[PDB]
Amino acid sequence: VKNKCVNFNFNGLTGTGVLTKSNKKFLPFQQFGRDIVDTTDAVRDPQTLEILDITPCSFGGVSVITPGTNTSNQVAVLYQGVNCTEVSVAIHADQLTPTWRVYSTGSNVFQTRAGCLIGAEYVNNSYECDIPIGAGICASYQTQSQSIIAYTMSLGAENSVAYSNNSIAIPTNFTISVTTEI
Amino acid sequence: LPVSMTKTSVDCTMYICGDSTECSNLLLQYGSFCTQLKRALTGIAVEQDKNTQEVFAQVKQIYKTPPIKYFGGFNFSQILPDPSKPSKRSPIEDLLFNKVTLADAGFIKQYGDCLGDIAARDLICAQKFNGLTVLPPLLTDEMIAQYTSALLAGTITSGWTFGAGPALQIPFPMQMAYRFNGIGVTQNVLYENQKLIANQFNSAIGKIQDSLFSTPSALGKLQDVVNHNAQALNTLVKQLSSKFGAISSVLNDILSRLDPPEAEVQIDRLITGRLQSLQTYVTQQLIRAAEIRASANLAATKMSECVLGQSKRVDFCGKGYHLMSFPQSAPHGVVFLH
Amino acid sequence: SKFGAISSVLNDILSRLDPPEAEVQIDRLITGRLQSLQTYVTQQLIRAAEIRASANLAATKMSECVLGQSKRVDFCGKGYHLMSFPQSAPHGVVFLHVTYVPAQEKNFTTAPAICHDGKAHFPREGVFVSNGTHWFVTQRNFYEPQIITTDNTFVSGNCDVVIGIVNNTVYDPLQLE
Amino acid sequence: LPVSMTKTSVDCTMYICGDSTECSNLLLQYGSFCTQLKRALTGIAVEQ
Amino acid sequence: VLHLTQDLFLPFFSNVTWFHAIDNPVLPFNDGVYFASTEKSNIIRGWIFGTTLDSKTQSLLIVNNATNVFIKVCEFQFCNDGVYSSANNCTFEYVSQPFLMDLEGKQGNFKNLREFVFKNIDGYFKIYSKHTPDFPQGFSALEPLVDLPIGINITRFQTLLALNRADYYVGYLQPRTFLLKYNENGTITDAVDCALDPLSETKCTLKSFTVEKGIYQTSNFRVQPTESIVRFPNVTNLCPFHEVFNATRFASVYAWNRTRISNCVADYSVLYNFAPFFAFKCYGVSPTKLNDLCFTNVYADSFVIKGNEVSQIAPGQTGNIADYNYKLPDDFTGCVIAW
Ligand SMILES: *[C@@H]1O[C@H](CO)[C@@H](O[C@@H]2O[C@H](CO)[C@@H](O)[C@H](O)[C@@H]2O)[C@H](O)[C@H]1NC(C)=O
Ligand SMILES: *[C@@H]1O[C@H](CO)[C@@H](O[C@@H]2O[C@H](CO)[C@@H](O)[C@H](O)[C@@H]2O)[C@H](O)[C@H]1NC(C)=O
Ligand SMILES: *[C@@H]1O[C@H](CO)[C@@H](O[C@@H]2O[C@H](CO)[C@@H](O)[C@H](O)[C@@H]2O)[C@H](O)[C@H]1NC(C)=O
Ligand SMILES: *[C@@H]1O[C@H](CO)[C@@H](O[C@@H]2O[C@H](CO)[C@@H](O)[C@H](O)[C@@H]2O)[C@H](O)[C@H]1NC(C)=O
Ligand SMILES: *[C@@H]1O[C@H](CO)[C@@H](O[C@@H]2O[C@H](CO)[C@@H](O)[C@H](O)[C@@H]2O)[C@H](O)[C@H]1NC(C)=O
Ligand SMILES: *[C@@H]1O[C@H](CO)[C@@H](O)[C@H](O)[C@H]1NC(C)=O
Ligand SMILES: *[C@@H]1O[C@H](CO)[C@@H](O)[C@H](O)[C@H]1NC(C)=O
Ligand SMILES: *[C@@H]1O[C@H](CO)[C@@H](O)[C@H](O)[C@H]1NC(C)=O
Ligand SMILES: *[C@@H]1O[C@H](CO)[C@@H](O)[C@H](O)[C@H]1NC(C)=O
Ligand SMILES: *[C@@H]1O[C@H](CO)[C@@H](O)[C@H](O)[C@H]1NC(C)=O
Ligand SMILES: *[C@@H]1O[C@H](CO)[C@@H](O)[C@H](O)[C@H]1NC(C)=O
Ligand SMILES: *[C@@H]1O[C@H](CO)[C@@H](O)[C@H](O)[C@H]1NC(C)=O
Ligand SMILES: *[C@@H]1O[C@H](CO)[C@@H](O)[C@H](O)[C@H]1NC(C)=O
Ligand SMILES: *[C@@H]1O[C@H](CO)[C@@H](O)[C@H](O)[C@H]1NC(C)=O
Ligand SMILES: *[C@@H]1O[C@H](CO)[C@@H](O)[C@H](O)[C@H]1NC(C)=O
Ligand SMILES: *[C@@H]1O[C@H](CO)[C@@H](O)[C@H](O)[C@H]1NC(C)=O
Repeated sequence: VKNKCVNFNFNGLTGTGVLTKSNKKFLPFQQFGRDIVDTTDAVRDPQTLEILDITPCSFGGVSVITPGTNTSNQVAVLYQGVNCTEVSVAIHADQLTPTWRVYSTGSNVFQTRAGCLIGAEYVNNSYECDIPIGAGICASYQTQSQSIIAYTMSLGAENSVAYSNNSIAIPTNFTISVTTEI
Repeated sequence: LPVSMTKTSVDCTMYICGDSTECSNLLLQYGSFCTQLKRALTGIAVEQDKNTQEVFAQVKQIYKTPPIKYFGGFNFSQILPDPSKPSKRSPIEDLLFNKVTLADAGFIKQYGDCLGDIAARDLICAQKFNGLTVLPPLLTDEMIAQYTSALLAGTITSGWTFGAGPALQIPFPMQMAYRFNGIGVTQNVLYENQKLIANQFNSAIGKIQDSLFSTPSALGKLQDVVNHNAQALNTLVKQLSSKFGAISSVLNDILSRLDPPEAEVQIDRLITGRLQSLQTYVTQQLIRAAEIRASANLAATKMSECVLGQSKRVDFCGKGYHLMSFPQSAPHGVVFLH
Repeated sequence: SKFGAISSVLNDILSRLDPPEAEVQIDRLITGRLQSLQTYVTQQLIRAAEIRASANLAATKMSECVLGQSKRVDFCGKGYHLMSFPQSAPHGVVFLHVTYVPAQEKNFTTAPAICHDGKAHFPREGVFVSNGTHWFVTQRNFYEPQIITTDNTFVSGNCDVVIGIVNNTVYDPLQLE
Repeated sequence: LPVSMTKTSVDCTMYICGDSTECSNLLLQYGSFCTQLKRALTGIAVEQ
Repeated sequence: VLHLTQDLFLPFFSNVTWFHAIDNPVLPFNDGVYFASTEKSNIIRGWIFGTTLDSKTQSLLIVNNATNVFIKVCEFQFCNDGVYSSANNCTFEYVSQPFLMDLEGKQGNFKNLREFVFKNIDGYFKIYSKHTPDFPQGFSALEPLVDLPIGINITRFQTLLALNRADYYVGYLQPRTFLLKYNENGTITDAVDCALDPLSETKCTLKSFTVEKGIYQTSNFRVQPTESIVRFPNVTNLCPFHEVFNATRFASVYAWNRTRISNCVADYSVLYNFAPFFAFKCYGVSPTKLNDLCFTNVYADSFVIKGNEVSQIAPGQTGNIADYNYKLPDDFTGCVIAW
């Protein structure tokens, strides 16, 4: 069986990996396939004489994003470095290691470059970054009546200089400011 | 100048005991030993993001160049953004981005094509198979170019005033007159040899791209950073095939071959070796992070002093008497044009 | 932590095993504690190096901002630097940078030079500013409009090479008296 | 101001297993635990 | 302190099976049973534990009464209702204070709630209780009473009733990580699970009841395998077992014919289907665990003898056929065939 995470025990090689079709050029005397860093990569099926790859099942990490618990109790979950379509189907078939299940209402699905976020909605405005998520995406708790959104951070207030070839601006006043460094 | 390094979040149990309950249980006995390694890697990642922020986000407002480009005859096309390019990068940015090759991009979501690799799976897939991952930068390589464009378009239409308070406009010939006056030679010489200074400026800007294009490696610093990180990751992966003085080097077949109450010793030796290897990786990463942090602090100071004003300390902003500087973005670094 | 031994209390393992086998067990605890001590001391060395770098920066900042005023930009606070005051904090220092920040500004006009009679006149310090009708001289960082005098304008030029030059009259306090 | 330090070139094979083939073979099982040390020392020397 | 422990605990916000009374299903037991009951004075007398509930395996009796308890582990036969009818091979008798505490402030409105939790990890039957005078939300810890090393098998749990002329909040414990906040005077005012909600493990990861705004890397996720294939190479090349078991001129015992067996794969179903057989006495090899053993060389000797000589062929024997024609070594490992 192919195209599924399956515990294999090929000819004594125990492990867990996704198996599929490949276009290697295994010579007639070859059985295994390895890499530069010496990991078993492609295994010629003994009873199929074909070429089948091995791939990490779904190695990632879970990060929970939330405002302060004294303000609210809601949370959102981000799965590091995996198109959430795979995690979505995996939730739907119930084979993820984390037993905690965050809600999927359809409005909370966002494919970032850092994974895919679930539990928050995409507003297309731009504000100062509050909770750094990754790859130019920030999230924040904002009154609607309250929820957690996803947006792209704004680099700053938009301004344009008025440059001209014979015009200057000269200050007519001043102010004195006291900053601090620690 | 390098500014930041690739960001990694290795995880103990997946690295050290491939999905083995007994091996994880025996790893648990060592207390919060590998917890320090995690916290350390998280600190490294946050430091990298902060380094990029300090170096580049020096201005609070994004200015934009005027539609026309005629600054008294001076030529800045080679450095200002080029609208035709989809990435919106200057040609000097483009040469820099095309001369640097990254082993692991990180923002690829390469999962899904490791099964479809057809040929032997590469470094990225091999690393991902043993619980080793790379996180993407918070600020993409695109908005860094936008920060650089704002800094560039503030320098050539307002002088050094935008770095202190409000931006005040002033013609580029007058700005250059004051920059000449700052090095002890009066503005008269500029108002007499405007044409010669413009022509020399153009010629220098023209030949810098040839100097960068023809050289074998003038970008050696960033490339060494990338190569060192990739080599460290490869030597971390390669240790899982080392026997470390036991029967075998693989947990899956060490458990499938020997029973718990006698394979306990073998699992313990494997645990010791792999834990020490992870310790070494983390310590070297900490030292390299300190070095890159020092370099990033120097780069931030150099930007703040040479770009938003002209410096008097000698041989700091280039050999000779300083007049200007222009920033350009590079992969995991910055480039100054003194 | 047991570190792969019988127990994590040295005295406890002693009263339940023969000395030779107990010694075997004893080594396991010692090695784990040693590796722990090595980790602690190495991280302490890293932290001490970073603190020393910060302390050197603080010493330099104290010396330059407090015992004088600096021309380095964005070093002793944002803006044009005026003063600095030190304060003491637990395991650190706190500076109070006093800076001068400009204020409300106005588009005026400008001129690279002014050609009175065949000669280009330039402002010793400052810019040439036209209100819109009359030409004057001023500073850069503050607006103090002043009548055009030769005392503020040195003469060197020929009124033919300055791109964007304009025209007006210049004044001297010498021909009047 | 100090500017540099002495450049050491320790070699693990002779340091750990004085000219003994059995100890060399046993040390060979601990992975590449020596090439990293040699690389670090060489980098330090070039830096000096 | 905010001690975080790993032990068999009833899951938080998990469902519990609330029964009524007015026929007492024998609920299972696995990794502990959490108990609860609220009542006016008393309707529950005793408990019985174990598997098969009969006089063949060991079971448990902890029945209370007005003043004391009756803790014992015995082999009670049946009650079907005077709670037992068998105490032949039974021991482990213990007596102590009664488990039921009831107090009333001159009114029955103080329906004290009785939460009970037990376990038998490495035996050692632990007993706990706590009475607090749908289901209350305010937390309540549990205090231990007795700790006894029973060391028997437990699969099912039963509760007895009382007589008269709303309870049974029954849960189960699992190996779970819990975080418990302890007072300055040593009570437990709260507890939070570590595998129920993202916020729960978010608190457990930093072991702090208050979490500030931010994003925290908590755990690692992994798609567990959907199925498990095992695949091994192909098989062929059988032996001449049909050619040795179906000859026509089996030699006499005075010259026992020896056939050498090599270079095959060993089909052993033919050793079963061939003939109704008369003797299958194996000595050194289990007759069913023989397909899982690998041999270097095998010999097969075939001859004909009488009926008594068949039983005579055995390690360490005597007679005219075991001393003059064929001798079998005492340390022989194999199987004999006779039909
Ligand atoms: C320059 O800017 C100052 C503020 O930074 C002005 O000071 C203000 O003065 C008003 C009264 O005129 C006060 O009410 C106020 O609190 C503040 O001190 C100052 O007037 C201004 N001067 C000019 C010439 O614009
Ligand atoms: C300013 O610098 C530009 C750098 O790109 C010059 O553009 C050039 O355009 C010519 C054709 O017009 C190309 O052949 C060449 O490769 C380059 O892209 C530009 O001409 C130059 N002009 C001035 C005013 O200095
Ligand atoms: C030109 O610059 C002059 C500054 O001295 C301004 O003239 C002023 O005009 C008033 C009366 O209109 C005089 O009383 C005063 O002494 C001063 O000269 C004038 O506003 C300015 N013109 C423009 C167009 O900015
Ligand atoms: C300033 O005034 C000068 C005369 O006082 C101008 O010079 C003149 O230039 C014209 C041609 O432009 C000649 O025909 C004339 O003889 C005289 O040389 C000068 O152009 C003027 N400058 C500006 C900017 O108006
Ligand atoms: C732990 O035990 C202490 C002694 O019983 C409690 O202090 C008491 O507080 C009561 C009032 O609550 C006083 O009346 C009494 O004199 C004594 O000081 C203490 O509160 C308790 N800790 C708790 C309840 O958290
Ligand atoms: C394995 O053996 C079976 C039975 O002889 C045969 O049908 C099959 O093709 C064999 N497979 C291979 C790959 O040799
Ligand atoms: C993962 O990302 C998307 C989302 O489904 C999809 O194109 C595919 O499954 C994966 N893409 C790549 C580039 O691996
Ligand atoms: C609005 O947000 C959607 C995503 O919800 C995005 O696809 C779209 O481009 C946004 N439009 C604007 C104008 O920002
Ligand atoms: C200034 O003058 C030059 C030369 O005539 C012209 O090309 C440029 O467009 C002018 N600047 C503006 C802002 O119009
Ligand atoms: C000068 O005039 C332009 C006109 O668009 C304006 O945008 C700019 O702010 C002015 N400069 C000032 C007010 O300093
Ligand atoms: C308890 O059982 C009910 C079915 O009656 C189910 O809906 C619920 O999810 C269960 N509890 C938990 C915590 O799953
Ligand atoms: C209650 O149980 C105890 C347990 O030994 C027993 O001695 C006593 O007789 C029983 N009856 C009463 C009324 O206490
Ligand atoms: C107790 O068990 C032993 C087991 O051999 C048995 O001999 C004895 O008869 C039993 N006692 C009874 C049944 O009373
Ligand atoms: C307990 O009973 C179960 C099923 O009745 C059985 O599988 C298990 O081996 C028993 N344990 C002991 C210690 O007898
Ligand atoms: C021996 O072989 C013959 C044919 O070769 C067959 O008819 C006979 O049944 C076999 N003997 C037994 C006992 O099956
Ligand atoms: C078994 O009998 C055959 C035929 O009589 C003979 O060729 C062979 O040598 C005999 N094997 C012995 C006696 O071991």
